[PDB]
Amino acid sequence: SKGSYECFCVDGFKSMSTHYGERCAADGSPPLLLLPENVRIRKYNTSSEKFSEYLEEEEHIQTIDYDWDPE
Amino acid sequence: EKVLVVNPWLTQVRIFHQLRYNQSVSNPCKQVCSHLCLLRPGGYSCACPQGSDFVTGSTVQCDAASELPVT
Amino acid sequence: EKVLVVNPWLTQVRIFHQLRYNQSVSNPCKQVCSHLCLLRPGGYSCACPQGSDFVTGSTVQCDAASELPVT
Ligand SMILES: *[C@@H]1O[C@H](CO)[C@@H](O[C@@H]2O[C@H](CO)[C@@H](O)[C@H](O[C@@H]3O[C@H](CO)[C@@H](O)[C@H](O)[C@@H]3O)[C@H]2NC(C)=O)[C@H](O)[C@H]1NC(C)=O
Ligand SMILES: *[C@@H]1O[C@H](CO)[C@@H](O[C@@H]2O[C@H](CO)[C@@H](O)[C@H](O[C@@H]3O[C@H](CO)[C@@H](O)[C@H](O)[C@@H]3O)[C@H]2NC(C)=O)[C@H](O)[C@H]1NC(C)=O
Ligand SMILES: *[C@@H]1O[C@H](CO)[C@@H](O[C@@H]2O[C@H](CO)[C@@H](O)[C@H](O)[C@H]2NC(C)=O)[C@H](O)[C@H]1NC(C)=O
Ligand SMILES: [Ca+2]
Repeated sequence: SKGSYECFCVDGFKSMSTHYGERCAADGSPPLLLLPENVRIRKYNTSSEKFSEYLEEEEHIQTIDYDWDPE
Repeated sequence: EKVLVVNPWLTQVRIFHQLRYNQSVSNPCKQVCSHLCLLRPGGYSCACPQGSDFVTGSTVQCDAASELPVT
Repeated sequence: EKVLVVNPWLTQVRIFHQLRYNQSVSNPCKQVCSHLCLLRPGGYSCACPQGSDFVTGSTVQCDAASELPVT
């Protein structure tokens, strides 16, 4: 705009005023991290801050990607 | 900021969330392709497995025998 | 036989049980010692901290000031 602008955020992001600036939330379950080790893949809830068991008794893992709920 | 500490066996971090991959991106493929329908800017293209070629005169059907999807 | 698999940061396995350390082994020390009462085959001995020596003529009391046990 003429000497002005808006920090709008796209669909699926609720505007949430935060500390040291404003951001937009995740509009759903807090993100997990996937953490692959040679023998297992581990999950971690970024909000709950707890590991939980996932793929185990494996060997020589190296990299990870995912498809969100295909079915 | 530090989040957490894991094995030197750690090989990735990946955020497992749906907003991370926009699910409402329509596939331009018209099901015309016989085996593979790769993407390209503003459209798609046909291809067939390695060590095979298109049936002469056509850019869709390839001579390699089709295989059933895995259950 | 294998038991479990864990980080290359593993440094030791130690069995935490009471039968591994016979608890009914009586300490031969007669509380005579001033600071330390070390063991030896069939008996015990007196000693005092580094940079200190026994009071002349005695093999029990040492010149270093005693310190209260830590809570
Ligand atoms: C994920 O990708 C989809 C597209 O596959 C994005 O949807 C589009 O988002 C724009 C943003 O403002 C909307 O306008 C689109 O709506 C459509 O707009 C055109 C004109 O440009 C009209 O002709 C259509 O009738 C319609 O109103 C919208 N399109 C669709 C198909 O939804 C989406 O924003 C994006 N999401 C994220 C999180 O990246
Ligand atoms: C842990 O150490 C204790 C000793 O500090 C062991 O106890 C002794 O075990 C023997 C095994 O047969 C018993 O005889 C002992 O009983 C006494 O033995 C003396 C002879 O040395 C006799 O004169 C006594 O009349 C009496 O029979 C017993 N001593 C005590 C004080 O209990 C114990 O076995 C050991 N446990 C393990 C698991 O190693
Ligand atoms: C990660 O942790 C968050 C909490 O920080 C979970 O969110 C809650 O999950 C319960 C599950 O029954 C829901 O009923 C609540 O409504 C959720 N609360 C919020 C703040 O939305 C979340 O489910 C956890 N995800 C995983 C997979 O562990
Ligand atoms: Ca402006």
